[PDB]
Amino acid sequence: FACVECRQQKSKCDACERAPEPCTKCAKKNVPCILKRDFRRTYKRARNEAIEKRFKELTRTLTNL
Amino acid sequence: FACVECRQQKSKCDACERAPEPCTKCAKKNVPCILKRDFRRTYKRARNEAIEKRFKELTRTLTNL
DNA sequence: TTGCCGGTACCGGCA
DNA sequence: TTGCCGGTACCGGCA
Ligand SMILES: [Zn+2]
Ligand SMILES: [Zn+2]
Ligand SMILES: [Zn+2]
Ligand SMILES: [Zn+2]
Repeated sequence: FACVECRQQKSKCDACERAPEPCTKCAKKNVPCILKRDFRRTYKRARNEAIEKRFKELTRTLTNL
Repeated sequence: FACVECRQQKSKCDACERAPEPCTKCAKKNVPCILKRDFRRTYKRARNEAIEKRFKELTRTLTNL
């Protein structure tokens, strides 16, 4: 299937192929090419966007309590 | 100089040139091509990264107070 | 102080 | 339930 990272960037991951050797892209990056079949990319943008929104209110809370 | 957005993505902005008409890239995007000579791109990545770190502690605070 | 290139990081969709 | 292309969004640096 796809190495976590490649799954993250939805980029062609060539694991199975290039044997025990970590995924190619994970080369250039030189990172732990993990294989968690049950992994699903994080939607960074949207995510952090939520984060910031949340973190906001909290302050506006401190604007009171 | 450079339209805020182009400044944001550090991308060639062609304002002065293409007259009163909003910057080109700001076309594809169709956004308010503002010109705030005193603007400086936000470092999204690094930024939000700080945010998250901060927002974290706060919770670990709530893990007490 | 400030413009942009050359190169990743991300992602919306389309299989 | 997923692999990935095609197209932005971001940025580290080098002027
Ligand atoms: Zn891979
Ligand atoms: Zn890999
Ligand atoms: Zn522009
Ligand atoms: Zn513009």
